[PDB]
Amino acid sequence: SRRRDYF
Amino acid sequence: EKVRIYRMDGSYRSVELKHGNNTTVQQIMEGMRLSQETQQYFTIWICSENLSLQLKPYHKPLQHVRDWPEILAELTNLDPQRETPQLFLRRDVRLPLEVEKQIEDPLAILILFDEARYNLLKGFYTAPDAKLITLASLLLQIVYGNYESKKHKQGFLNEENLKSIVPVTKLKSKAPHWTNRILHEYKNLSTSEGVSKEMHHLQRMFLQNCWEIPTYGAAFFTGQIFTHKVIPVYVGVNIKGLHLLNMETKALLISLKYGCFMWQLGDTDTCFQIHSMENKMSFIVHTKQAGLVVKLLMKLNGQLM
Repeated sequence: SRRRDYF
Repeated sequence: EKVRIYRMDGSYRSVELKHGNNTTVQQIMEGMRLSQETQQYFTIWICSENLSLQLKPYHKPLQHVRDWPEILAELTNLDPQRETPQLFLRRDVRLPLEVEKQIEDPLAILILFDEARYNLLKGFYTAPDAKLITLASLLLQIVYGNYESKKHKQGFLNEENLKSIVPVTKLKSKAPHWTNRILHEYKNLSTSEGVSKEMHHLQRMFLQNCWEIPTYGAAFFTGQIFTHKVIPVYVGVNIKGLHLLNMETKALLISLKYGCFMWQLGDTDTCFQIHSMENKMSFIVHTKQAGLVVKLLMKLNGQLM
């Protein structure tokens, strides 16, 4: 959703 | 109140958190002394010894620091207790080569260089000897100033100077044979009343020589291929495409430009498949960073045409 999408 | 932000040479700057452990990456950038031209080249990463993750401008570094064991558990097969995360200033992996190629900002050149140098020296750059000999000669001038004959002329090129100008992976067997050409070219930088003295011209010349290395600017991920026979790999992913290194040696196993390969999601989220366009062979990479790699490949390939 947000806190785990890096890069 | 405050938090360490490292550069890839290992130095660090202290910053004030406007909203405490709620402070974002974007805020932190502005928190330091930096314009949106300067901020075009890098952002914050969080890395421990075995995982490096580029942060979004709206993430909250310190909570990722707090949440690292489960991040590790989500993303790797490491023991959580053996990694400590730190915040780093590092190159934006989205940064197009073309845009970087116009860089004139002293500060950005420096951040980018310290990172390039780290990569060079650890062995993540494969390049021919000539290229490596050039970079070494630039490192000499940068670190030790003008060539001066009294000290050098060979005898002052001891494996411990060397250690700091050539990749660690070439240093015991290849580079002892390069020592003459390294000094020759070093003499020409110092002797060159045409090539500029200044600290940022040398650093920039350094980056220039790196721009063509296939893996330049890649973010690395760890993984494994089953040829009972398991090859531990770094998966490199950059503005140019997909690269596999041997984790032990750093030997480049394959390099593929966007367009000359396609990727498929694994059956599970812990692997992906790569099909060669020309070689007409396939391989699977296992790593719990599969989702990361695959999104970075979609995003970086899309940055083309």
